[PDB]
Amino acid sequence: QATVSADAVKQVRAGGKQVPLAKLASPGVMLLLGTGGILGAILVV
Amino acid sequence: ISRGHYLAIAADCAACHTNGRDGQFLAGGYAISSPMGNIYSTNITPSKTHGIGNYTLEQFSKALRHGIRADGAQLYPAMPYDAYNRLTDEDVKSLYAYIMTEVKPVDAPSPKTQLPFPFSIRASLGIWKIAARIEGKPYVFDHTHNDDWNRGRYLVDELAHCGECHTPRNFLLAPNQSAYLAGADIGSWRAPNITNAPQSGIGSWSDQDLFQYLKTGKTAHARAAGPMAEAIEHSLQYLPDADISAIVTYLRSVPAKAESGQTVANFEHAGRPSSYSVTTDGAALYEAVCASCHQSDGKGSKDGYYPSLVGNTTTGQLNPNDLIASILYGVDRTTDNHEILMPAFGPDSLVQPLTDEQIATIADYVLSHFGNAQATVSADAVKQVRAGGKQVPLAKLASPGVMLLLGTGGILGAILVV
Amino acid sequence: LSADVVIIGAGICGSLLAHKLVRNGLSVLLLDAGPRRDRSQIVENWRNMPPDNKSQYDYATPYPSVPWAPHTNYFPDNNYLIVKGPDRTAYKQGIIKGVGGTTWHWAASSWRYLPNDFKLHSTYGVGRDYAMSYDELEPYYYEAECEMGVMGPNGEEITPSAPRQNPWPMTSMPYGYGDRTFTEIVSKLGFSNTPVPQARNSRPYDGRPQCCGNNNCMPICPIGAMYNGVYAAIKAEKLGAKIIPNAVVYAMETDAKNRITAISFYDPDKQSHRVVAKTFVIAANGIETPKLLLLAANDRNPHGIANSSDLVGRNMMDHPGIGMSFQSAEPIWAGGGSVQMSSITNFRDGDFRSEYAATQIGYNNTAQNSRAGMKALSMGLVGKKLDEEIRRRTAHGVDIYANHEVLPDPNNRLVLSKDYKDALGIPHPEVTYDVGEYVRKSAAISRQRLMDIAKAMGGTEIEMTPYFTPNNHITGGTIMGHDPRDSVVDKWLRTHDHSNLFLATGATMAASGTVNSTLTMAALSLRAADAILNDLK
Amino acid sequence: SISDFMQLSAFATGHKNLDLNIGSALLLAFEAQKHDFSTQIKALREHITPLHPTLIQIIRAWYSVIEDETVYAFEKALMYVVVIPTYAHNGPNYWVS
Ligand SMILES: Cc1cc2nc3c(=O)[nH]c(=O)nc-3n(C[C@H](O)[C@H](O)[C@H](O)COP(=O)(O)OP(=O)(O)OC[C@H]3O[C@@H](n4cnc5c(N)ncnc54)[C@H](O)[C@@H]3O)c2cc1C
Ligand code: HEC
Ligand code: HEC
Ligand code: HEC
Ligand code: F3S
Repeated sequence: QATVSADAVKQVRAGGKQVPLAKLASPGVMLLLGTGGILGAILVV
Repeated sequence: ISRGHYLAIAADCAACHTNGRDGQFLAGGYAISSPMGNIYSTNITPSKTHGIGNYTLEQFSKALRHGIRADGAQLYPAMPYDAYNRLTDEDVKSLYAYIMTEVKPVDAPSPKTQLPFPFSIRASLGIWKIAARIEGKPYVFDHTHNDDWNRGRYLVDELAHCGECHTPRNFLLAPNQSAYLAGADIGSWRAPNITNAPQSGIGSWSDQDLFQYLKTGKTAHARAAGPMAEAIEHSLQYLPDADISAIVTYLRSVPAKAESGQTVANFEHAGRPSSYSVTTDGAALYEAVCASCHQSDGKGSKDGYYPSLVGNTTTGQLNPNDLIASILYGVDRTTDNHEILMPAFGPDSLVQPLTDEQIATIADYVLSHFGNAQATVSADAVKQVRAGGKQVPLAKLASPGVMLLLGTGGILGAILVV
Repeated sequence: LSADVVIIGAGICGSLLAHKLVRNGLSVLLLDAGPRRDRSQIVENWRNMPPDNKSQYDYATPYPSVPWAPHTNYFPDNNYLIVKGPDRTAYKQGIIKGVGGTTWHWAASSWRYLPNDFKLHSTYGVGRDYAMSYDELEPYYYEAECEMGVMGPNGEEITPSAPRQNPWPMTSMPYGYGDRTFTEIVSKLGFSNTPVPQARNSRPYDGRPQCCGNNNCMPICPIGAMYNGVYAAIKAEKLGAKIIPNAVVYAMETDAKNRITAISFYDPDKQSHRVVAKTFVIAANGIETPKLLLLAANDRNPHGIANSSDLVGRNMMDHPGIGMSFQSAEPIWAGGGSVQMSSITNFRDGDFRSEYAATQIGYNNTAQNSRAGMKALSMGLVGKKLDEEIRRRTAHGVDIYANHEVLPDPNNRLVLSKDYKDALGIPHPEVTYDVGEYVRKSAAISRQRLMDIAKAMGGTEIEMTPYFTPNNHITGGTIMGHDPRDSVVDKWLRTHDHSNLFLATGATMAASGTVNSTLTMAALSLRAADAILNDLK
Repeated sequence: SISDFMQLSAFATGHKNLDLNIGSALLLAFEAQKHDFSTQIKALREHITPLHPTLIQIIRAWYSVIEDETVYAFEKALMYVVVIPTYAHNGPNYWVS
């Protein structure tokens, strides 16, 4: 029942599937949280 | 014929309102590609339930020059309403006669614009329009320049909207009036600079060469392809010869706006004399596909049906973005019902489907031996073109991650209030 | 490996069936012996082919022969095809396996048969008439003509010819110089020379360019103006089906009801692969469909698949051809145009068909510079004398054929042979061919007419061939008929005993006719399109 | 030892212009077909200032590939490529080139 896809191996060579927290460490994922974060400041006004 | 007809001819108002040649003209369905998605153009025939048969003069004019549909919503800016805005209020009602009287009503639903992330809400365009300063005091006939020139600014800018494809865009996908008719890539293709710059525009083009390009689309140093093939065979060729002479006049007057690192005007860049040794070879893999119609020296045919690759404005550009579209999609014009065609050489091509790598080599050989040797094609400058060109910096917003992040970051400002 | 319908043979017939089927919904698989061959590679091969193989027409060298399931050759032979009989030379006809089928190389002359030719036995009492009549086939002619983008002499009334209820999609490209001169002099003689319908683009069509007289139209056309099977194969494969190259089919599995339900097919290295589908189609060739049906004799089927009348591999037909070659008096300048423009259609019908065979004189428009240059070289000339000789022999070269209509005589056969094997051990097929006194008398008359044409041009160095030459299109092999016990397939292209086997191939026809005839092959393949759909809907 | 192969015959008796180094690929191949090739080709330059009224041996280096004293001899009426109305009433008749 257990089978390996040709790309279940590329995950392992990379280090396994990325845990859902390391996604935060890429500048796009924070810059977006930046302006969205700032956009709440104007909502105060 | 009819004056109302003439304006739709000049305004090209049917290149967008009939899906393909076989459609019923002015019916809608031509899904023009766009970064935001595939907006579907809408029926314009005076149909009392589907088209604009219900439209009146003030309801028409709001649509044409301000991009507001009848019931209130905002028309997508796939319109050249920012080019149609300055159109005289006389011609706007002249179009109105043609659409209500001349064309024939057709009874059909028109597929609607299925857009992704917030670009799908129309009402925000009024926020966009004010950012783009598109209200512009409709055209008043100037007097310091003779009527030959005045019409030129009136055809290039308002009616034929040469800009809406040529002049580049800003971050907010709006006309970027600093470089006016200077050339931005248009999805797959790239409209070349058409200012008066001598070595970096069309200011070096011979006057009788420039008129001959616009009227037919065929000349020794340049053949019109892509969205000009769709513009020359649809609008320009029908313009009376007096009108093109206006466009020719104005094009000579536009101030030059230069380019990054050019040494000779695109149609003078002569090519090295070489050949191949009688796959994985720019000199062979060209001779085995391209040298039948052109020759092995790229000089083309002996009377002109096959253009000379030497001194060709699609080779001798520093940006090879056109020359990769010409290989990928071929060229297909129809002037006076004489269609000249070139087979597509793309993935789903039918004569010989080249590979994403192989096209570059032939694209890279032609540039090295015929085109701007400084200008080169990487193996993946072609995959961009097959995809539709580099993503403009606004379509990135239409992927759920890019908004969800803006969501929680947006909410996280609410707690900052407390 | 399974799908809703399996078709084997990615040629003109199999590809048209594939495209139609996928257009109507049912999924499809294509299996062809050859590889995916690209037109540019073939052109590069042809350009470097030595000018001896261009001087006398070789149509197989530029298509490199796969070693496992090769295609025929006739410049020094590979002996794939073995031919037996008094006129064995006539059946030395070449095919080109691979996706696109043999249609990769073909002058694209796509003719319509006369309405008599479908009622040949019922009209002249010779041969066997088809199962259906031309009126029952016309719509499929017009669909095939629209799909291949066929030219035509629309604005003209010519000669014995099919009644056209619908104009040809394009109109004939104007004649070169050779064709005008030929038609004028032969009009002077008493024969009518009328244009050949062809599958070229005289205006841009279908998304591929207009013919510009590359004149390489038999071996390979570099730009795609003419038609090849690979276009339909490409359209169908992109539409959603699947295609598998090198998939040589060698055995077919059935039950006692004799419905096909599986096939085992070699890949290049003898590994068996098995396929199951609702309905199976064999479209290999006029030669390779009877060979495959003979090869798959089963436990249920001792001597051949669908062989309930012992006719598969029997009744082999092909147009025997007499050649000619000379030098005209006034220049001909042969070469401008395509390879096959005109034809003398004057004889294609009449009251003689009960006595001998109807011919179709023509000539061949392929350029002479190659052969003429080689002839003037081997005449051992030198200098300006050599150059003048090259120009004269290339501005005067002439080439004429005279095909014939051969009858189906059951003594002809396709015994798959034993003396030769290949890298799969599958038999090399062998053909027994006899022409009959029918075409013997017809060919005497043809020799006279060809000599008369030669004299009319003032021909010098007239060198007729004495032996009948092939014409490369295979007719007969699985004859249609109403009665299941004297004919394999029925009026709907479904093998009688194998109620689930559809044979869309040129072996199905019951008359060789007088004209280059894969259009009927392609317009009977589109007949099996509706037979399959109605039976699987 | 190429300039004694390009220059061998003449301008007129052969291509007036160069082979365009298609003989610089011939010469390599004639090395293998004849070891003594580069030897005799020098000896046939002074003799025009026996040696092929019967010794046809050097015609093979002048026949060849076709090289019918040729991209061909008479290209102004025929193909191998030319424009779509290639037909123009046959052009000329024996006005060589
Ligand atoms: C010189 C020339 C002239 C022509 N002139 C004309 C003309 O005038 N008019 C016209 O209409 N047409 C003309 N034709 C075209 C010809 O009529 C068609 O191309 C032909 O009918 C279609 O054959 P095909 O290429 O489709 O065969 P294919 O589709 O290539 O057959 C391949 C099939 O063979 C099978 N196969 C191969 N080897 C084996 C094996 N050992 N055992 C079992 N199965 C095997 C494969 O599995 C596959 O199914 C001409 C062709 C040539 C070359
Ligand atoms: C492609 C650049 C177009 C040209 C040229 C013309 N039209 Fe257009 N039109 C186009 C699109 C993509 C849309 C819908 C987009 C949206 O934001 O909804 C429209 C819409 C109209 C309308 C609104 C009424 C309706 O669509 O039902 C009108 C009245 C209209 N278009 C008119 C019009 C005229 C008169 C043109 C010639 C001067 C013309 N358009 C050109 C795309 C394009
Ligand atoms: C005949 C079937 C062709 C083959 C094969 C190739 N090209 Fe072509 N090309 C052809 C025509 C008839 C035209 C122009 C049509 C007209 O109306 O003038 C072209 C055009 C080009 C161009 C651009 C010309 C222009 O845009 O002004 C380029 C850059 C070009 N062709 C290159 C090219 C390459 C790289 C080819 C092999 C992959 C090739 N062509 C083949 C005719 C034919
Ligand atoms: C988008 C639909 C355009 C419209 C509207 C106009 N032009 Fe254009 N132009 C466009 C393209 C896509 C191309 C060629 C693309 C390629 O890679 O080949 C062009 C080209 C020209 C040229 C030639 C420039 C050159 O090749 O150096 C000229 C002179 C030109 N276009 C003029 C022109 C005019 C006057 C227009 C208003 C009537 C006009 N174009 C509209 C894109 C589009
Ligand atoms: S090569 Fe093709 S271009 Fe026409 S003349 Fe021949 S069919």
